[PDB]
Amino acid sequence: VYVGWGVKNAPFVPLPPPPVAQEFAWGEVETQELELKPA
Amino acid sequence: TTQVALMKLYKEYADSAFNVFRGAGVDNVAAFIGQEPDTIINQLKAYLEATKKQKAAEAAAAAAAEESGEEITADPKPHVWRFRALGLNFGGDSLEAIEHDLKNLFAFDGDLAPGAARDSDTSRSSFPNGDTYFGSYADDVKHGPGLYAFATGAGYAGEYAGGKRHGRGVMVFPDGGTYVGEFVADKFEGQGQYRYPDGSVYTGSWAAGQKHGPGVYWDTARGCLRGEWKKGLLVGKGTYEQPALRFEGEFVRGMPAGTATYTLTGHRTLDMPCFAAQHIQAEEGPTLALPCAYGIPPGSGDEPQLDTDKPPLPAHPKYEGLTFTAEQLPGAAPDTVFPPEEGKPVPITAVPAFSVSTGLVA
Repeated sequence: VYVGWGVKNAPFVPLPPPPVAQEFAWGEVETQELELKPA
Repeated sequence: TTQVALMKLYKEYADSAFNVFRGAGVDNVAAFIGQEPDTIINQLKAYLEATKKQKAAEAAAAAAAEESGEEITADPKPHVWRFRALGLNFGGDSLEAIEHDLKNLFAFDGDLAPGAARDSDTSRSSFPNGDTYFGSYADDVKHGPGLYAFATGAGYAGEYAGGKRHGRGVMVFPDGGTYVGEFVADKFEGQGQYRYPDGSVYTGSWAAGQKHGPGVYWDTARGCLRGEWKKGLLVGKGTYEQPALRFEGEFVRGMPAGTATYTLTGHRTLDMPCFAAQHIQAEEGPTLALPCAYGIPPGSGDEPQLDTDKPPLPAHPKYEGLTFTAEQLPGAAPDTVFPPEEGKPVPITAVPAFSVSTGLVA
């Protein structure tokens, strides 16, 4: 038989604040025309 | 003068920086970047959708062609031929003695001046890998308003300087996220709103492509997280607010640690009869504050990834090394309403409110 409050006798950790997402990688870099030949 | 270049019979694809612009119906590029950001974002998303659909169709056609018949032997993209009647004089010894200008005259479609840097104000620019640009040039680089397609689906519309991004702009990335705000070089800087593909939104400060400074994050659990973030992670005193609770304390390397404080109110029994009569007419709600403290493994988080005899940081699904300690009584803190009033404008759609007078509205 079980008689008591429904609480477990284990160490309790309050859940930490939820994780933040991550941005996009940097395979999006502006391809640039090659600069003038200086003299 | 030895050579005269007197034509260019070029070819243009139906998806570039000169067709996202044309669909808008605005007068010029300064009127394309000057729209309200929502329509800019929608048009760039439509361009991304078009690119993805075209890639899928091309792959299917290639597989079918391999299955039976012969090779495609033809450009599958949609192309319309165009002709610039330009005439320029170049002085040299042979065709390879002006290579720069020649290949310059290959791609930049503006006001070509032999032996001079580009200065066109309505120029187009193709590129090797396939990405295209529409906008202004100055001193051989991009400078001013511009629209820019990455040929992978991504896209940018906004200001350019130094040949790169600078000033205010809007970007759409291939995954689905978007960004609206200021830019330095090719990465975020200053203030901006980033919207992630899952649904979360971050409306705050940025430094060199990472979250940095005062920040307000609004995750997918409809909770508000505020702090002073540093190099993509939250460090120092941070606050997390949920319709019934408010937790504030130190974070190190994105995970809680050190002396913290929980404050929350019993919302389950706000309508049940009180156990004491004097609580019936009192003004203090049923809110309690626990001065607790988290704990982290004694090696983890103490090293700022100086790349190991260091335990790993606890992960999301199950946190391995987090401890927790509360050895004092609660202190009966005052009431807390959910919308924090810091970061009051809520970017997320469905966010319920709370108060002692009225419980969870939604």
